[PDB]
Amino acid sequence: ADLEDNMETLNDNLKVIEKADNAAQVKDALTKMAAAAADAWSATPPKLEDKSPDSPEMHDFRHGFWILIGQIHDALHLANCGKVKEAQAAAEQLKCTCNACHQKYR
Amino acid sequence: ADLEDNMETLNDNLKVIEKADNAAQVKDALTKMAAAAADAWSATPPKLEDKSPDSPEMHDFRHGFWILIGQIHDALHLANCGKVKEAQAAAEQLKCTCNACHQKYR
Amino acid sequence: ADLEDNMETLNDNLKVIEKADNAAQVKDALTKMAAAAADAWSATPPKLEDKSPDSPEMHDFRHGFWILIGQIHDALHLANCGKVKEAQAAAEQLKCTCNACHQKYR
Amino acid sequence: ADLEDNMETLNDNLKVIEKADNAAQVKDALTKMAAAAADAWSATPPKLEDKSPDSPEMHDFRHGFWILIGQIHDALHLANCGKVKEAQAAAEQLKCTCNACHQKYR
Ligand code: HEM
Ligand code: HEM
Ligand code: HEM
Ligand code: HEM
Ligand SMILES: [Zn+2]
Ligand SMILES: [Zn+2]
Ligand SMILES: [Zn+2]
Ligand SMILES: [Zn+2]
Repeated sequence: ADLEDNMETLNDNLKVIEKADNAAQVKDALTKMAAAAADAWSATPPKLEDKSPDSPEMHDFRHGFWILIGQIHDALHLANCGKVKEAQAAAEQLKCTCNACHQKYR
Repeated sequence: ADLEDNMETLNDNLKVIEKADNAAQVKDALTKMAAAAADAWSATPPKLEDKSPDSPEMHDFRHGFWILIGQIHDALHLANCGKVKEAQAAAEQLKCTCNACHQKYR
Repeated sequence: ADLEDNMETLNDNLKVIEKADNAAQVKDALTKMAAAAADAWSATPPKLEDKSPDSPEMHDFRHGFWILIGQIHDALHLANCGKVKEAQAAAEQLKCTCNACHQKYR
Repeated sequence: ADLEDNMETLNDNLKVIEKADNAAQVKDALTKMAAAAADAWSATPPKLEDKSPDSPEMHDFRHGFWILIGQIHDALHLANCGKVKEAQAAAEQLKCTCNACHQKYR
C-alpha cells in the first residue's frame, strides 16, 4: 500500500488501543501497526521527492520506522503477560516518534 | 513469498556479507535479510500446523523473527559508520538465532 | 549518589547536548547520562517506599531506566558516526520517557 | 569490582539459570548478570592496555557489554511472564556474545 494508506492504519489502531477492554484487542492492533510501519519504510515522502535515495534525510526518514517497530516489540511483551494497562501507556509514548517525523518531513 | 523462499533469501545474503568488497554491498545484503524476516513471520511452519495460533510454541516461533530484525538494525548502524569488519562479525553472530529456531521447529 | 543528584545530572547533560557544536561533546554528555540512569535504577522513590520490591509498581519504575538506556545506546551510534544533528534530535525525544515516569511516580 | 571478579559473577549466574526450578531463581540470576556487565564496561583488558581509550578496539570491547545488557532485558520479560523454559533458551544464546568477545580480546 502507499504511504497515506499505511498512516491511516497507524492512526486508526492507536485509537483502538486507547479504548480497548482486553489483551486480544491490544495485541491485534499492535500487530497491524507493526505491519503498516514495515510497508511504509519503502516510500519516498512528497517533501523529499527531489532528494537522492542515499541522502542523510532519506536515512533519517527510514530510521523512524525501525524505531517504531522496536517500541511495538516491547509493548507486545507487556500486552501478552497480564500488563495490559502498562501496554496502553507504552502506546501513548509512540506519539513522540510520530510527532518527531511529522515536524521534519510532513 | 512463502517460508521456504524467505529462507533461501536469508541464506544467500548471509554468504554475500561474508565475501563483500565494501560497505555498500554489506548494507544492501542486510536490508534484503530484514525484508525476508518480516515476510517469514506470517507463516505457520509444517511442525506447528496442528497447534493453536495463541499457543506458547507459535509465540516462541514468531518471536525469533523480531529478535533477528533487532540484530540487523544494530549491524546496519555499524555498516553505515565505517565499521565494516565489525558489521561482518555481527552478521556471523546472527547464526546463533538461526540455529536456535531450527533445533526446535525445523 | 542519591536519586535527586542523578536527576540533576540527567537534566544538565540534556542542556549541554542542545548547545553542542561537535560530536565529541555530544558523546561525552550521552555517556554521563547512561552512568546516572544505571545508578538511579537501584533507588526507591518516596511514593513507593511502602511497596514490595517485586510489586507491579516497582517493576514498572525499574523498566523506565531499561527503556532510557536503550534509547541512549541508539543515540551513541549516531554521535560516533558524525550524525550530530540527528543525535541532538534523538536526545530531545528522550524527554517523552522522562515525562512518563514523572507523571506516574514523582 | 575488578574485571576478573565481574567475569566470575557472570559465569556463576549463567550456570544457575541452566538448571533452575522456578521464575524467582532465574530473575535473581539475570539481574546479578546485568549489574556485573555494567561494572565490567569501565575496565581495560590486559590485551588492549597499549591502545588508546578512543581506538576502534576499545569501542568494540565496550559495545559487547551494551549488546549483553539488551539480551538480558528481553530474557527478563520472558522470566516475569511465566515463560521460564523460553528464558532458559535465551540464556543459552547469551553464550554467543561471551564467546565472540573472548575470541578477540581474552
Ligand atoms: C504511530 C505513529 C504515527 C501516526 C499515528 C501517524 C499518523 C498520520 C496521519 C493521520 C497522517 C495524515 C494522513 C492524511 O493525509 O490523511 C500522516 C501523514 C504522514 N506521516 Fe505519519 N504517523 C505516525 C508515524 C510516522 C512516522 C514515524 C513517520 C516518518 C518516519 C511519519 C511520516 C508521515 C508523512 C511524511 C506524512 C505525509 C504523507 C503525505 O502527505 O503524502 N509518520 N501520519
Ligand atoms: C539468518 C538466519 C537464518 C538462515 C540463514 C536460515 C536458513 C534456512 C535454510 C537454508 C532452510 C532450508 C529451506 C529449504 O527447504 O530449502 C531453512 C528452513 C527453515 N527455517 Fe530457517 N534460517 C534462518 C533463521 C530462521 C529463524 C529465525 C526461524 C524461526 C524463528 C527459522 C525457521 C525455519 C523453519 C521452520 C524451516 C523449515 C521450513 C520447511 O521445512 O518448510 N529459520 N532456514
Ligand atoms: C532524561 C530524562 C529525565 C530527566 C531530564 C529527569 C529530570 C528530573 C529532575 C530535574 C527532577 C527533580 C529533582 C529534584 O527535585 O531535586 C527529577 C525527579 C524525579 N525523577 Fe526524573 N528525570 C528523567 C528521567 C526519569 C525516569 C526515566 C524516571 C523513572 C523511571 C524518573 C523518576 C524521578 C522521580 C521518582 C523523581 C522524584 C525524586 C524525589 O522527589 O525524591 N526520572 N527528575
Ligand atoms: C555471559 C557472558 C560471559 C561469561 C559467562 C564470561 C566468563 C568469563 C570467565 C569465566 C573468565 C575467566 C576470568 C579469569 O581468568 O579469572 C573471563 C575472562 C574475560 N572475559 Fe568474559 N565472560 C562473558 C562475557 C564477556 C564479554 C561480553 C566480554 C567483552 C565484551 C568479555 C571479556 C573478557 C576478557 C577480556 C577476559 C580476560 C580478563 C583477564 O584476563 O584479566 N567477557 N570471562
Ligand atoms: Zn522492556
Ligand atoms: Zn549497538
Ligand atoms: Zn537506530
Ligand atoms: Zn522480545
